[PDB]
Formats: sequence, structure tokens, C-alpha cells
Amino acid sequence: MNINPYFLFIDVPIQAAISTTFPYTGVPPYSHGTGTGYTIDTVIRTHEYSNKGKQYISDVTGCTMVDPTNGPLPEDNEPSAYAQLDCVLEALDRMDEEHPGLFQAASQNAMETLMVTTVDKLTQGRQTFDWTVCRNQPAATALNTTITSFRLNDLNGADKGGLIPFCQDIIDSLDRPEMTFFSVKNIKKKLPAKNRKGFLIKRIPMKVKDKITKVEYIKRALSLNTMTKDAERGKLKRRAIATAGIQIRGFVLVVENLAKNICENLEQSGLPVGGNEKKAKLSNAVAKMLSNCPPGGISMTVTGDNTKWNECLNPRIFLAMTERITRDSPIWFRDFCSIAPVLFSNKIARLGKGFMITSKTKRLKAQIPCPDLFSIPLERYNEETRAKLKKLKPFFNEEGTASLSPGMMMGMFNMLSTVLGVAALGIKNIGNKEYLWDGLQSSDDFALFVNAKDEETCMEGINDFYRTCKLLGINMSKKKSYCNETGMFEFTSMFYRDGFVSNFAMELPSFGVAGVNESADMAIGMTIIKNNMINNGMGPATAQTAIQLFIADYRYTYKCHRGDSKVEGKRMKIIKELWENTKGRDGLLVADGGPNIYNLRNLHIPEIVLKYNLMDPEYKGRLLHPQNPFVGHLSIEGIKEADITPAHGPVKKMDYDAVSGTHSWRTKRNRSILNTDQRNMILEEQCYAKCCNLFEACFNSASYRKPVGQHSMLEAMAHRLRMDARLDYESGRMSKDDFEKAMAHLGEIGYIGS
Amino acid sequence: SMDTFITRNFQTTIIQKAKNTMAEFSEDPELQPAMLFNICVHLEVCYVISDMNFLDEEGKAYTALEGQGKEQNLRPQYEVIEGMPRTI
Amino acid sequence: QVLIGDVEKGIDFKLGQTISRLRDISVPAGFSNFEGMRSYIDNIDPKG
RNA sequence: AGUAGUAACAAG
Repeated sequence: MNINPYFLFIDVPIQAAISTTFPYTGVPPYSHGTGTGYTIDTVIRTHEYSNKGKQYISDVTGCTMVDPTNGPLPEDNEPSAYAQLDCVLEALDRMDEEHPGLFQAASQNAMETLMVTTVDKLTQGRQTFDWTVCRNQPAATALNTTITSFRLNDLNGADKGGLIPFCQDIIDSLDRPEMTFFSVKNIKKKLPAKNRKGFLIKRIPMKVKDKITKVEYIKRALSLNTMTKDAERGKLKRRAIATAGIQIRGFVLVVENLAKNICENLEQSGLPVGGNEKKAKLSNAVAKMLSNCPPGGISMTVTGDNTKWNECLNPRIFLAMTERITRDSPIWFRDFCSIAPVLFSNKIARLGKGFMITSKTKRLKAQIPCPDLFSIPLERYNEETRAKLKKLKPFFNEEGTASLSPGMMMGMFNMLSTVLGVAALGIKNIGNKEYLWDGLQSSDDFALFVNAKDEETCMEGINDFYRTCKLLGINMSKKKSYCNETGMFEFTSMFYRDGFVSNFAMELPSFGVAGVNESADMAIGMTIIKNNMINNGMGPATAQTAIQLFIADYRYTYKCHRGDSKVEGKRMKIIKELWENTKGRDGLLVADGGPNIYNLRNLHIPEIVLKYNLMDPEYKGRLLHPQNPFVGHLSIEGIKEADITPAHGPVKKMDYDAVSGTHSWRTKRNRSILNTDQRNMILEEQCYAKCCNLFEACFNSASYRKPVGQHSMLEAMAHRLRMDARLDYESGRMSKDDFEKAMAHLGEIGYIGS
Repeated sequence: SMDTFITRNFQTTIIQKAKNTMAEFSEDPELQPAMLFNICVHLEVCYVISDMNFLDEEGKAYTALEGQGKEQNLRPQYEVIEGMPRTI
Repeated sequence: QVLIGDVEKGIDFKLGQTISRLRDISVPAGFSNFEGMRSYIDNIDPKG
């Protein structure tokens, strides 16, 4: 007898056992080495889908620009970027009819939010390309290095506080004949080594000042950084992704805010809605279309997938969308919304690390950077690369970057691209034919419901929808899309079968130890179980086993096994002592070798709170010591927020409830790079930290409420301490001598700041 | 010329503190000098009331001399809240 | 006379040479400049 | 060798 795991589907419907088809206990695919191969692929493909359009040279950058918009209509089923402005405008006009005042309402709200928006908003982004160091850094770092560098070129709009005057500096910087900026360069010191090559290269990075020309700067400001996407699921081959600079982020923020306002009021938008709100919305939309089916007719659902979504979508179309959406808006705001699409229309792709050439005979390898990509004859590259570089040539720039006018490699217009998709859904019918279409749209994902007399007429509607999309630069995948009579479909990996079914496997990797700290991870771990019981059909038996598995993983991860266990370990040695020294062992946390007392009913109660009344007052005093040295300067984000990484989707932040204690620690910053002395970079970090801590010493609210003011930090700190001093002396908290010393010190500070 | 007037008659400290408080109320000094004067005068008058009026260790009101070091007299009788940034 | 005798503070957002030129070459095929694109989108009915 | 898999690691 030979077992066949697919035989389950004889007894259970595929949707009812869809979790078993997700191999999310397996290792997700990782890329090795360069992403240049994949980035060059994107540059070539993106141009292949627009090559029949207008080709010209940019008189700003000298870059090769391709414009497929209003180009010739396609004559095949290949990815088309030849979107017709007229049809886009007609799609948006039909949306405006169905949603009267929505475009002006959305534009007003977005504009009013922008007038209230401060520069610090740009720190809420993820990894950002820093044009000053030509590397990716956090949003807050890239913003700072831009603001500080902008000061060297008489651009102080950031100091005003609002986003608008900073964004004014960003577009005005493109006119500066030269740009001086703070960059980083490393000093090389050759040391001895116990290896084949015999020696070592110890690098010491230091802050420098660097000057670049207007054209050179414009190219940097228009540039995207490219890397390969790691740990992406359900795909055999890797793909290139892109990161934009800090300059464009302010403009994108407003355009996405505008699109969000529209999307919120669109009945067929799956964005920005998420989780249970999405499910309800989709379930309602399915129930509507089912009841509104002609009697004797048939309702059919297209499980829709789009192909080359980003490759084919065009910034020039988004520029038109912003124009048509902001119709009744002040010229300044229309001009503001126009910039993000315009910067994308003239964007340049950085091509990554380049290709590695090797001698198998001599056992030698070398990295050929992008600038030097054509420094060797193309016969010395493999067949795939030789072909790529030949097709890259026309779009290649001397400095190892590529021109990429068409496509949306960076993404970032998920809502506006959704608005465009909902526009297509909004057409419903062509030529008064005997069918009606509607659906749901979440970025590149769609479900199309088609109502008609027979399935033959339904197919005509699907064919008309297919064709209508091509006119907006949207390409339905015939390979990955399929159709059936309404009752079942898939949408953004959610599976419908007379209702949405649970897909437990999608959430499985999130059950692991989060990797924040032993305190947060306990709350997170228990909350994940609690939430999967509520949302993803995890029964009590599985929920309880999850508690066990989590504690097993936690104990091995944080080397904190039960005090009565005989497990060897440096921590375990002290855990074993703590176990013996403690009377109320029920009160000990699992991290202190204590017992697990979590069950289904108490998953939502912080472990310290559960065990508090069972704790020894010496243990409780140590555990919760108000001035313990393991908890540093806590931010409001620090205590509540934690980045949780799902199998499928972007890295989202989740809230957890945990009491602040000696387990609420933080790992040292990743300043552990081989043969690198970070002493200069660390001092810079410590300098900002010193200034911010001392500011928080004077203004205790700073941690909680955002401090406001266009005046100097020092001016604010001095005025506060001057009042502190005077009112400490006139109250009798401070002595006459101390007051004189204080006011003397403050006099010197008062001089330094003017 | 109105801008030239306010420059000569008033002090460099008074002008700045007025222009900075006008900026906090989102008003432009270089375009609306009507407000610039009224704030400058109001600040000048505020500083006239405060200037050289100090309080000694017994809490009595004395006046100092333009020259006496800022080490001797530490406690002005008045706190000039006008002119300071909103949040201060 | 000036003291005895409040303007509406319109939001200031000016486009420089470089960004304006970048916007002019960011228009779909058919338009000479951005002004032509803005007018078309504003004025023409694309019905049918 | 091997891991691995459109490109790397097998120290720098």
C-alpha cells in the first residue's frame, strides 16, 4: 500500500484543506551574490514593452527616454505599456460620475493634511536611498544627511518645520549649479593575516565634504538603488526590487494620501482596507453580485492575476491621473502633486554590484563594477549576460547606471495604481452588450464578477475587460488567471468557497520567536496564538500545542530552560541557583527558568501581571528595578510596537502588552563589521544621542509628545534651565552659591549660542 | 521707504525677536511692515518696564547701572514673556 | 499714513528651471509641453 | 569537495 497525500482531496475540498498546499515550514528562497543580472532584466523588459513608443534624449540628464503612452495599440497578447490618455481620462470621468465630489473632497483633505504635515513625517518610511553616501540607510538618517548637506548650499527650508518649504528646497536644489554634501570615505591600513593572500585591509570610515555638479546631482536625485528580493514565497526565480531617494518621499506621501481618500470611498477597492474589514467588504460584494444575477442567467468569477504590473504602468499616466483628480484645486497643490510622477518619468536605475569574473584554473575571482561592465569584451561573459548587456547598451550611462523612463520599478503608487484598476472595473460594459462586469482591486490583484445570460456571453465581457485594461497599461495574466461560475475564487491569497476559508499555513512563520527581546517576544508569541484562534480557525487543541511549541522554541532560543531541568548553560547555572534560592517559583518568569502557566483563557495577560502576586518581593524588586541598566531610553514606539514579518506581504508593525523590566533589554547596534573601525560613525551616533538625552533631561514630555518650535534646541534648553534655576533658588530647593554657579554657567552658554 | 525706517530707529535684537514672532504667526515682515512696527514698539515698551529693575536677597526693588556686570544682579523684577518663542 | 490706513497669505510653491523642464519632457506623446497637457485634461471630453 | 542553483559561499 502506497500513501498519496493528494488523496485527502477526495474526502476534503481543496479550499477546505488549502493550508496543506502552503509549504511554509520550508526555507524561503534567498539570493546569493549580485542583483545586476535581475536589475538589467527589468531595464530590458520594461523597454521591450514600450520600444514601439517615442524614443528621445533628455536635454536635462542626456539619458535615453522611451514614451509608450498614446503609442501604437498592441497587435499581440505580450505585455503592453501603450496606454491611451483618452481612455484613462474616460475611465476617471466615469468614476467621477459614479462618485460626485470625491475627486475634489480627496484633493481638499490631502491638501489640508499637507499644510499641517511637518518634515519629521518623512522618518516614518523604511530603508531609503541616501544620495550623499550612494547606499540605503534608514529614512530618519537619509533625511538628516539631506537636511545637514542642504545647509551647505543655503537651503534652510527644513528649519521652518512644515513639509512644503522642505519640498520647495528639494525642487530648488535641482537648479543649484553645484552641490556640496557630507559623504563618508574610509582610510585603508594594510595589516598581516594568517591566510593564502598573506595580508589584510583594515578600513576606517570618516565623514568628509564632497562637491558634485548640477547634472551629476540631478542624476543622483532621480536615481533608484536596486537589490534582489530575499525570502519571497511561491516563486522559482528571483526578481529585482528598487528603493527611491528621500527627495521624492514627501511628494509620494501626498499623492498616496490623495489616492487613499479616493480608494476609501470606492466600493471595489481592497486597499487601504485590510484583514477582517477586507474579508467583510469582499463577502458583501460577492453576496450582492449573487442576488443581482439575472434569473436564467449565470454569474462567473475571474480569479485575476496581472503580469508585468510595475513594468507596464507609466509615470506619465499617473501625472495625468494627478492632473485630472486635482481639477478644482489651487495651482500650487496641482503643481505639488505633479512632481512625484515627473521625478519617476525621468528616473535612473542603479545596476547594483556588477558581475564577478573568475579563473577556475588559477582559482581567482574579481568583481567588475557597473561603470567597468563594458571594460572587457562581451565574449568573456556567459550567453545570458552577453545578451542582456547588448540590449542594455542604448539605456546604459557612463557612470554604471541605466535610464528607466517607463515602468514603476520602485512601486510606491499602490493606491493610485489601484484607483486606475478600479477605473477599469468601473466601465462595467462595452457597446451595450448583454453582460455586466464589476469586481475587487488590491494593487495588481483583482477578482472580476461577470453577469450574463450564458457563459459564452460572460467570456465576451471578460475578453472586453481584458482589452479595456490594455488601454490603461494593465496586462491580465492569461497563464495565472482562470474563471468559474460564482461560488469560489482566490483574492490576495484569501480563498473563497461559499465564504472565506481559513488558511493557517500563511500565518505559521509568525508563530516563531519574534526576536525583539525575551519580554516582548513572550507577549507577541501568546498574542499571535490568541489572534490565530480568533481569525485563522486555530482550534483549542492546536492553540494549546502552539503554547508548548512556542515555550520549547523560547527556552532553546533564550537559553532559559526550567530551573529543575539538568540542562548545561552559563545562564542555566544562575537559573538553577535562582530556582533553589526562590520560595514562590510559580512567580518566576519562563526567562528566569520559571514554569509556564499560560493557557487559552489568559493569553492576553502580561506574564509579569499573571505571576505578580506569586512572586518573592526580593525577585519582584530586582525584576522591576526602576533604574535597572538593561532598559535604555524608551520611546512610546519602544514599549508597544514591534516589526512582525509575515510569510506573504510587507513587514508590518504589531502592538504587544508587556511590563517594562530587566528582560525588556535591547541588543547592541550592528557595529560589528569585519576589518572595519566604526569609531567615527559611532561618535556621530553618540553625539546626537547625548544632545537628545540632555534635551529629554530638561523637557520630560519630549519622549511622549513631539516637541514643537523653529528655534534652536539650545535656546529651548537654556530658557528652561534658567527658569528651573531661578524658581529652585526662590523656592529654597537650590542654595545661594549653587544659584550663582548656575547663572554664571548659563551666562557662558548664553554667549556661546549668539 | 518703511523697511529703512524700522531698521534705523529700533534695535537689532528688537527687530529679530519681532520678525521671529511674526514668522510663528505665519506673517511676512518684508511684505506687511504695518505689523512689524506695532510688535517692535510693544516689545521696546515691554523691555523699558523690565530694564534695570532687579530684586535683591531681601526681595526689595533696586535699579542697576548700564556697566555693572551680569554677575552682581541675577534676578530681574519682571519676566519678559513677550518676544519669546510660543512654546518657551 | 501707513500705520493708520491684512492680505490673504496664498501658499508659496514655485517650480524652478530644471523641474519645469523635467515636467515638460514628462508629458505623453502628442503634447509640446506640460501647459498643453494640463489644458487638454482640463478642457477636452474623452467620451467614446 | 560540497552546499547550493541563473550566483555565490567554501573566512577577510
